[PDB]
Amino acid sequence: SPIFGPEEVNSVEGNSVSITCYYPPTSVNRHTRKYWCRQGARGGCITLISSEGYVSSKYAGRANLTNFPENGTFVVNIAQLSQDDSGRYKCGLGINSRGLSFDVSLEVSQGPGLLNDT
Amino acid sequence: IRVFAIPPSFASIFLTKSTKLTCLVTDLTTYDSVTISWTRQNGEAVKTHTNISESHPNATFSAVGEASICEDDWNSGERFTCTVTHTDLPSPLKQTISRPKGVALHRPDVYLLPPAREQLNLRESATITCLVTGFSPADVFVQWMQRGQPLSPEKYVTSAPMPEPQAPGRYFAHSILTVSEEEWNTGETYTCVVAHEALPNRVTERTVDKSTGKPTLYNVSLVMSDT
Amino acid sequence: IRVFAIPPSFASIFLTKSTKLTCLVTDLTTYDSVTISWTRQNGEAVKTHTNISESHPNATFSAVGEASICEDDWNSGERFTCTVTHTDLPSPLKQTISRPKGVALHRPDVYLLPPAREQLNLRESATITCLVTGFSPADVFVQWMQRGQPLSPEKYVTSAPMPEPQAPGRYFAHSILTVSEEEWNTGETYTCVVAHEALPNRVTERTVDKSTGKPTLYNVSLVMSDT
Amino acid sequence: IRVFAIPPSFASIFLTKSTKLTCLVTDLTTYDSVTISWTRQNGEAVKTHTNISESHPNATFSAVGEASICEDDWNSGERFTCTVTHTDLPSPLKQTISRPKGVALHRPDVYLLPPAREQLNLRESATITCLVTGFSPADVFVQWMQRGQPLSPEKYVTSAPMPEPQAPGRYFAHSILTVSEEEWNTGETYTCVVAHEALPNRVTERTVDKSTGKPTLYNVSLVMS
Repeated sequence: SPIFGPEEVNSVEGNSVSITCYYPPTSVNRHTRKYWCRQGARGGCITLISSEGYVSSKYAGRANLTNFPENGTFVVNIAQLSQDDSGRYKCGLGINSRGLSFDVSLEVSQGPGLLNDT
Repeated sequence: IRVFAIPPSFASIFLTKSTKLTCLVTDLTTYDSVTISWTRQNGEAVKTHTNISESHPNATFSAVGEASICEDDWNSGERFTCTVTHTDLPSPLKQTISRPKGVALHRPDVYLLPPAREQLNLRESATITCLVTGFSPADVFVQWMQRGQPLSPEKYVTSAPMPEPQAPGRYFAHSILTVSEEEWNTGETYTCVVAHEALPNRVTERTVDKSTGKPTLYNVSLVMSDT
Repeated sequence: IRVFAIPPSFASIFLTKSTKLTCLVTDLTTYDSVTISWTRQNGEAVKTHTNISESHPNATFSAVGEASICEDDWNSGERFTCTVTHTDLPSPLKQTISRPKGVALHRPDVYLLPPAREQLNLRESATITCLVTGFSPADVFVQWMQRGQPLSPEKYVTSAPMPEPQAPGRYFAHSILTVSEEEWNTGETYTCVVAHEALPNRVTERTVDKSTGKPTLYNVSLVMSDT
Repeated sequence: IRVFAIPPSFASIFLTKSTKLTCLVTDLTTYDSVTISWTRQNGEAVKTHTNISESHPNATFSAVGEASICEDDWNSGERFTCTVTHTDLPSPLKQTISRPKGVALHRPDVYLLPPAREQLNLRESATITCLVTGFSPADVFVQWMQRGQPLSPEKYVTSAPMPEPQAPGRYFAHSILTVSEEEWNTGETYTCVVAHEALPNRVTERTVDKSTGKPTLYNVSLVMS
């Protein structure tokens, strides 16, 4: 509940994206884990990038995560999106099992066009 | 004639605030009139060095070069030079050491694995693996502690840093301890401590006994009164 | 003018099955008139060793000749020598090499340890530690196997043998496999193979999965009341 | 006067590491001045045999050539010949042996099955089956090692490779072991080692224990008022 971020963010494939999530500027939240996880119909966040350094094997080079304790913020940058990335996600801190977190939705769509007449 | 330049650990500093820096030469020839001089990067020499080594029993002859500096100086990161001037090769060899710059700070994540039940069936000895992980820069220090009495290091052995396969920068290390199973069967928890310069108060630690580590048995007996 | 002959090792020979012996030189010049001759005890044939070294950036020369042979014979104890005939010196230069019988033997016993609950708590990446123990001689080897096909030696890291403190120079070592817990939550038995000459079949495995430290029984006692 | 030659069998070479093939000449009459040798693809000189058995019960003559080799030589796809120049045979009998190269490469998948309770109800002796299957060529060699010590072949039995019924040409095999219950509930690691040429390390093994299962169980006690 004390975490705050954007509800839904849309972009199309090949582009970059940058997401910001907020936490109260206390001591621990300036000095503890931040994460970006992805859930599904299987019961559990699978961690994709962490503030401690670990990046998921499927996200190497794709994305990273940075924390600005002075802004009371941490930022998530994703590039090279695809349609396989659209789903439900969560920003959050501390142990993934609890919910000191915030839920994010993500929808990726292909870059349309191909019509020189429009 | 081989020289080890020995920079003090961050741990040695922080537990002494006494940043002695030394350089040892190993298996040279102990003549007398062995001379080594500590100088800064400027060439200017520094305080002297006393209590210097003597001839070893097994011809692996040695000479300790003691020195001192101000801690901020090492934090400033300028090259330090002890140079060997002995008649064996009166050519002055150059031992230049510094502090790297640009290393970020990262914390140890000390887990502590308990001995495998299999080893408990060879029925004599038990082993516990204090672990540190994902930390920068190098040179963590660790020791083991139990029942409020320290454990003289000949019980435990520790690794040194070496990079993670996955983390581009973060090193890790180990420690191993061997104890009679009955001693671990006695209960008799154990605490491994780590000191490292990305840790808030510089020192964290964890513990384990028979009950904490991988118990087959969960015995909660919780009472909830006056709903 | 110093020449070394490289001895095959259980790590090497097991990685090749094809024990091969070669030779290296220090401080020689890089021309023809190179006589690489591998010898039996009394000096039988050398194989057609090809792919020799090239001129070294300091113009030293090292002449290399490999002789892939049968395997038991080196174990059988046949002294082998490396004789050379260079332009810089005419005098023959021969380097004896053989299997060094002597020091006694001690089997290992690999204990595999499953990742700490804490680490799985972070559910970040699971590290499994394979901990070889108290064996002799050195030159252990390990590689990680699951579903029968192996994993790249980059996915894990073992420092070479350390002496053991408590026992005399019986050694130990350890490698750590680190994996996505998001996979170690799935099964994937992930066994760790060990090679050591003292081993009655030369090769042992143990393994573990999640269901290896799982507690057997809960013992809940809920006494909800309003008294 | 009949020439046989037993090729070095992978099971035998494993227990020995001393690869050995022997040419047995059967129903030869008991002459002497008999020249029996072992030769490589170039007829190269071997070391001789030793310890001929006594003359046959049917009063015939058994010629056996025991030669020790390097293991690669037989697996290097290189033929061997054992020659006999008997009295009755005016010529040397050079017969060529070659490993059946071209056979498929199928490693086993050992599933060491644990013993159910029914037998662990007369409290007499557990029975452990080291099922092996899904593999070819034949000559898998299986034996049980205990906590660092071998088990001599009394304690266990195994079948011979029986081809799989429904799966195409291949093989399986059985093996069995017996131990009393107060062992299989006492410790008793009980690993079962499989030696077969298609394993990466050429040797795998598995083990089980009294507690190789027996999943999570609850003593939930729920007193309320």
